[PDB]
Amino acid sequence: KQQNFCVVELLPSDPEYNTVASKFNQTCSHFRIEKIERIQNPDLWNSYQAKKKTMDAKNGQTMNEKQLFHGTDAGSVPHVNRNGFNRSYAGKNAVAYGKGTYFAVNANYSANDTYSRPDANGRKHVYYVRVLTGIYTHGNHSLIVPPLYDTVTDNVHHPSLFVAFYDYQAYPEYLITFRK
Ligand SMILES: Cc1cccc2c(=O)[nH]c(CS[C@H]3CC[C@H](O)CC3)nc12
Repeated sequence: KQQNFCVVELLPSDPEYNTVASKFNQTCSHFRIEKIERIQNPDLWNSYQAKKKTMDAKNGQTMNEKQLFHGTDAGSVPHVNRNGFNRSYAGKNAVAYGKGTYFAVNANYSANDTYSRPDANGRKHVYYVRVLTGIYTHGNHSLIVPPLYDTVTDNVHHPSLFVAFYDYQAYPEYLITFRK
């Protein structure tokens, strides 16, 4: 009924393409990028920005937003484009640092075939996501919510991973379609 969306392909000549490709290529330059798409979900965006506003108000100097990677299967792409990373989708993720959605600092982490499952045509899907990491601590497998902390990480001093527990904590801004 809501969180309708549009999928807008970036021209390789679009500055936004150059920018996403760069971050991706820090760790995944051995992959070939077929396409980069912007997900335009105004309802999902506005919800994310409301959440951001409240967090920015409470965490003081903290830079609350990171751009992180999320590998998924072709079949979850329409679900994530509409709903973002909601509670039912969290159920589908691993549970190492809690029951939420997992995002990687580095693309190579997400580019694994366990996360970005190659589809029937060998294409893999990694979103480049705005995540409200805010104030985070070390996570563990029992958590259904953060212990509140905004997110949890594998390593507070040197994060590789973040887990978000709340709806509207992440915006799936870009979808990278690639192959081996
Ligand atoms: C646990 C974890 C650690 C690090 C990175 C990721 C990441 O990048 N992606 C994912 C979702 S994996 C996806 C879930 C839906 C299913 O149907 C297809 C597989 N998890 C991650």
